[PDB]
Amino acid sequence: GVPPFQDCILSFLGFSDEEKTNMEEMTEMQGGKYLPLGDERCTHLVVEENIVKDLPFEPSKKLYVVKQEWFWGSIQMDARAGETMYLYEK
Amino acid sequence: GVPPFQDCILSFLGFSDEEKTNMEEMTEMQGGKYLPLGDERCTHLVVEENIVKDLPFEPSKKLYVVKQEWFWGSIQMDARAGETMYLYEKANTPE
Repeated sequence: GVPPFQDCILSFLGFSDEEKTNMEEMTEMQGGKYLPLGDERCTHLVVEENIVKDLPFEPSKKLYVVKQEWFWGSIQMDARAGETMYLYEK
Repeated sequence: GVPPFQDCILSFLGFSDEEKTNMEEMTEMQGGKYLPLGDERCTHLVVEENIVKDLPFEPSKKLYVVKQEWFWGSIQMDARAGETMYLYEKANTPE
């Protein structure tokens, strides 16, 4: 079908380099792309909300800034989860 | 005299990529090296304490976890600033 991250360009904040590498590799497995934190091309920023209290750049209007659950939830469901149910706050 | 980051391997948490690459370039200009976040070989982790409130890994007993002002403070001082003076709020000093 449509892989979970088709046409998504992800980025990550709040993860160790080992964790981020794992999530980048999983992103590609699941049909998406990834770019560095703050890249204006990104469609999504996935945050470890237990670590992050603010963002180090001003998001574009298109950017979905989502809690980690959106990422692993999309993979579990084999479908892009609705971002609006998982927005990062504060 | 001695470069401010001589013998230091830095790493960064709480920065955009743009900021991180600027800091990496500056680290090398000031005589240090850098490695990825959480690498056991790092001597220092520089934290943007307004962006993060915890770390995504357990530091080694040797690691200096410092707030951002240690980095820029060192450059201004033209010397390696005190890692205890600029200790990150939720770190202890090395053991």
